[PDB]
Amino acid sequence: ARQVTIIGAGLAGTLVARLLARNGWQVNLFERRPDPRIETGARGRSINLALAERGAHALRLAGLEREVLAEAVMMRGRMVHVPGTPPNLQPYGRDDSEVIWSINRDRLNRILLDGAEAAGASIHFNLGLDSVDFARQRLTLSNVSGERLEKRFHLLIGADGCNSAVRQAMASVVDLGEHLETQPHGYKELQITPEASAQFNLEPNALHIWPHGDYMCIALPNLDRSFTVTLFLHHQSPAAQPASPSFAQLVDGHAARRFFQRQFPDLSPMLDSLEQDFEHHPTGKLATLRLTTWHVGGQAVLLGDAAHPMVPFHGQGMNCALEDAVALAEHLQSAADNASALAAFTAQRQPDALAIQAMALENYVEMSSSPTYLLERELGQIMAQRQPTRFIPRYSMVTFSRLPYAQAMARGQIQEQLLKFAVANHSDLTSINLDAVEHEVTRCLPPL
Ligand SMILES: Cc1cc2nc3c(=O)[nH]c(=O)nc-3n(C[C@H](O)[C@H](O)[C@H](O)COP(=O)(O)OP(=O)(O)OC[C@H]3O[C@@H](n4cnc5c(N)ncnc54)[C@H](O)[C@@H]3O)c2cc1C
Ligand SMILES: Cc1ccc([C@@H](C)Oc2cc3onc(CCC(=O)O)c3cc2Cl)nn1
Repeated sequence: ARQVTIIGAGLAGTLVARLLARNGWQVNLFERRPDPRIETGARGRSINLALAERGAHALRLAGLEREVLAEAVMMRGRMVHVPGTPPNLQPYGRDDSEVIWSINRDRLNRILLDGAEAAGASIHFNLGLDSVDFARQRLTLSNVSGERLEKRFHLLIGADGCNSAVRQAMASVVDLGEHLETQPHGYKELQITPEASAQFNLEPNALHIWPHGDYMCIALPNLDRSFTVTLFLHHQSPAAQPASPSFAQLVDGHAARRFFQRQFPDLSPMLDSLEQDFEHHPTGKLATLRLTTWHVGGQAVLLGDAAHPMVPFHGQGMNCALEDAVALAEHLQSAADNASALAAFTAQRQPDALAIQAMALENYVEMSSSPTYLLERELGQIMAQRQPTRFIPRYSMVTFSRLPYAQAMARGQIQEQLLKFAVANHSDLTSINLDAVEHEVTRCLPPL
């Protein structure tokens, strides 16, 4: 039996552990955190994620989708909140087949952990990877107390997140050609209780957005009608706009309250613990990190956030990480050797990870920001109606299809250009020749 050591019992790590273990691999998974399945008296906060077709299909292949979806809230559309007007619901797709799912992170990780162990993987918690000796094929782990433990490894999988220790170790033996692109927005998690969401009639079966240009809030629902709210706001005010809102200007919870009362007036009343949440939850950082290579020969490979940290604005980090786990397990299972598997996995996945990193950066303006855009969208709907197998909105290709991200982006670019061009020098839909635009759709977009 082939042997593998996985670092990080997160989403990609636990999924790949299950897929490999059920194929008879000897799997050892090391996780720095404690086992979340060991119930304690601690009050841990609820992070929600938007699971879409790529992640759901990865779970489906692993036989875990039904279990995960049983604990997920259906989000049928995007509810845009602009003060003064009732919330506007933009359905995400054609029917209830085209939805996204709000899942609690902890519930998903419990299901994945159980799944990896049921398949035969051994999971070792409270052990963080500190260093790797590639030459000797040994690694060093430590607990929170700092006691070190050395292990031999045959194949190392870095599923250890955005700040991957495996990536750091690899960067000492190979040039990973890393390029870090900082992101000016920090984030803060806030909570809406079930009583508050019910009192203010906040729709449970939707993803909620409070656009505000350079900053915004999003809220995802929980099974108990509570919502996790994420505030995205610049860490610092830029030199050109020193008065522009930023986390630096929000000195405490009281300042956060005044900011929400002025900028998000219909949201502030739903945030009962705003002051406490603001002061006790730390401000998180966002980034895009791109690598030229994801592996060291046949010895080690990265996947998920360890390979390609991305900005959160497309809700695709988990979806991409789970899609990577399937691809990795498939390549490892069938290749001539690990070196061939890792090179083929990297060659397949890197262009797609680059595409979603670019599309996620682009999606910020689509959420938080129009006269020319409405005519483009109006023309886009007719083209999608006339040609639904050809003209598929980019959000739908990324969210509801398994088309390689690079292809979703390429078709998205053709569509965006087509619309931008077609509307240029036209006041309305009457002056636009619909059959001419449709001919360009048939000429440039093959049916899928
Ligand atoms: C609050 C929040 C909300 C998000 N919402 C969405 C969403 O709506 N949709 C979406 O698709 N994505 C979302 N994402 C992104 C998504 O969570 C990640 O892209 C995804 O978890 C990446 O999976 P992963 O397995 O690569 O890493 P992770 O799931 O982060 O797992 C990494 C694991 O490695 C462990 N680890 C780290 N360092 C070490 C070490 N040295 N030794 C041992 N173990 C280690 C960690 O403790 C963790 O268990 C969100 C992210 C956050 C933080
Ligand atoms: C660090 C951290 C915080 C919180 C998040 C998640 C909750 O943020 C998002 C999830 C999401 O799912 N789908 C979308 C796009 C929805 C749309 O265009 O209508 C989306 C956007 C964001 Cl910011 N991710 N990481």
